[PDB]
Amino acid sequence: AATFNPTQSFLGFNIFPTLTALETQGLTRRVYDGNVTMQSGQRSLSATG
Amino acid sequence: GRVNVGVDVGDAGSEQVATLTITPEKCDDKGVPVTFTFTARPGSEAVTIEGYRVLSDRLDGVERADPKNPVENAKMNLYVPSGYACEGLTAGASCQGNESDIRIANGQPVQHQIYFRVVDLEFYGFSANNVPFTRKVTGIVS
Amino acid sequence: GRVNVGVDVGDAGSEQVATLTITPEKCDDKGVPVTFTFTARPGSEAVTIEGYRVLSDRLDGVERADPKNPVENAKMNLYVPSGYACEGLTAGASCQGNESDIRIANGQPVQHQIYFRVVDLEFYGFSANNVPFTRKVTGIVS
Amino acid sequence: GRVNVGVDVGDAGSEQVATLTITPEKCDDKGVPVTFTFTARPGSEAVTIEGYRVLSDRLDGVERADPKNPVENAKMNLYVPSGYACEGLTAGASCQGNESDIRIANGQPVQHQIYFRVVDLEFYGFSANNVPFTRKVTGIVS
Amino acid sequence: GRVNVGVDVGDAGSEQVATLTITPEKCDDKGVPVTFTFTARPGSEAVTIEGYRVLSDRLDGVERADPKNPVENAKMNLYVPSGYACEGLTAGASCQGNESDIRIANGQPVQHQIYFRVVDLEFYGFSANNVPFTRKVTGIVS
Amino acid sequence: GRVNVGVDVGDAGSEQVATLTITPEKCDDKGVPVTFTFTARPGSEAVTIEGYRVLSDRLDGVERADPKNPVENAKMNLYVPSGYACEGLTAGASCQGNESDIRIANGQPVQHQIYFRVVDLEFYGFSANNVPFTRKVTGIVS
Repeated sequence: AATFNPTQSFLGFNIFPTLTALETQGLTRRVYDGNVTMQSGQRSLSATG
Repeated sequence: GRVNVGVDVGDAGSEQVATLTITPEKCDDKGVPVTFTFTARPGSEAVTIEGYRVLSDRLDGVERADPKNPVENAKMNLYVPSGYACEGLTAGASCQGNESDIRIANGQPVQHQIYFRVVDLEFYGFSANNVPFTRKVTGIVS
Repeated sequence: GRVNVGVDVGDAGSEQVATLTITPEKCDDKGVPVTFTFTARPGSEAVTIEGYRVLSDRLDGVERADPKNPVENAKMNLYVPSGYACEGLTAGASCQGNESDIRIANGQPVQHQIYFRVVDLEFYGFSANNVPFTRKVTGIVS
Repeated sequence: GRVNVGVDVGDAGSEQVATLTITPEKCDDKGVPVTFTFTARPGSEAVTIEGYRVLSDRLDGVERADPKNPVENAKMNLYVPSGYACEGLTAGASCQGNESDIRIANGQPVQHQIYFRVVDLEFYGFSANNVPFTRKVTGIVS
Repeated sequence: GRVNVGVDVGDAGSEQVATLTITPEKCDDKGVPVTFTFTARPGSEAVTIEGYRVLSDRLDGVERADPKNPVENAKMNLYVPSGYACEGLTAGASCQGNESDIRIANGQPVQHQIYFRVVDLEFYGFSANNVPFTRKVTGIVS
Repeated sequence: GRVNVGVDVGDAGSEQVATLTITPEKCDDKGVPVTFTFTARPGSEAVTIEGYRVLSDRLDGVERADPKNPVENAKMNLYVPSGYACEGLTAGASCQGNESDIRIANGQPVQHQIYFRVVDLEFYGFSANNVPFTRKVTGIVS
């Protein structure tokens, strides 16, 4: 975005810089180990309240 | 870019009165500055006046000047606003030039005094783009 | 980075009047400072003036100066604002330079007085980036 | 950490006038302090001035000083603010340094008077980190 | 715990003027206190000054003191605030020290007058933890 | 329980001036109290002063006292507040001691005048727990 002004004139050179830098990492683990003991011809249970 | 500034001299009340062989005493027995106004024309840049050079000095008609070596002055920091008009203009400033409201008008008047014979001044300075400027004000009396 | 400051000296009322062989008595029988104004040009840095050196002293035309050893002064702490304009600017401060509103304008005028013959001063100091500065004000009278 | 304080001396009105062989009587027949101003430069620490040492005394040009044993003074408790600017700053205090609004500016001016020949002072003290400080104000007149 | 208090003496207007062989009469024919200011440095405790000892008295240069038996005074109850700053601080009090707002600043100034030759005082007292304190103010004139 | 009260004597303006062999007349021809301030130290109890005993009287250096039988006074009912600070404290009272806001501070100053040579007083009284109290104010002049 450059402009020109024919009515004024700046003194010298100015640069006015600005820097920005960012880095990031993440790591989520979530583990489950479930046992159940059961029988061969096991049926469901109907309680359900 | 153009520079166009005009000046109103107003050289009255500039000579000291002494030709009174009479007196303000009982009965003729016992008791025997110029304001320069600079204004910028419409469409002109801003300019700052730094000094003046006296190119011609004539007391009663004698050129006591030596134009090879004028009498320079460097005692002026006088700002002449641009010669535009807008909304955000302060008292002694100039418009940016891109207000979308800006007109070309006469600049704000700025004054200077030189207490002083007819001399021919020449003010100098630089514009808002830093280029040299000269303005002759020939003819001022006493 | 650039420094650009101008000065309006105004050396009127600087010489003491004594050439009166006449008198303010009955009938000619019995009874036989300069204001420097510094202003920073648009686009300039701020600067602080520390003192001045008299590079040329001439009473009635005699160079009584010895330019090998000028007369230094080191008794000034005078701040000349930057020469910009913004919204948060106080009375005697300078803009930061990143206001997104900032313009280039003439700085606030700051004055100094030296009660004093034509002498050629040279003010010195340092800018806002701490670099040496010199400004010649040659030509001041009495 | 740096200390940078400047002083405006202001030597006028410091010598008593007595060279009047004439008089304020009928007709020449019968009747035969310096304000130091300390201000801290932008980016400087705060400092407290404890006293001064006269390193060179010269009345009409005679070194009546004996620089082996200067004339110490230890009767000053003068605080020079840091030389920053913020929102919560009181009259005679210094910014903490972590305001997220803080700028580098000129500190508040603090004055001292010594009613006094050209002497060469040297103020001393300690900064906000308690380190010794010296500041020469050479050249003061009468 | 540390104690650090500084004093501004200001010993002007302390000697009575009598060396006038002339007079305020027709024509030379017929008619032939110091303010101590104590302030506490940042980070210091509060302290109360109880009195002073004159360790050295010299009128025109003669040690009329007998330092074996100084001249004690025990007629002072002067409180020097801590040297911090907070929100609930009253006029002549000290901060508790745990305000979560507390800074280290210069304490409130408290003054004392001794109408008095160069003497070398030494104030004494106790801090806010009730420990002895001494502060030499050597060099005061007349 | 502890009692700790301090006193500022201020014995200036206490001697009548009569050594004027000269006069306030035409030309040397024809015409040939101390304010005790008691304040309680932080953490102290309240105390009431009942009177004083003059343990040593010395006019120009002669012990005209007879310390076997001092000169007792019993005409004082002077209350010295506790030396704490709270919210409900009135002008001349003491805090209860269980305000949950209470601090240790300097008590309110209470004054007494004895228009009076160097005498050595000793005030006495009882604390808020009704125990005897003594406080020597040795050294007061005229």
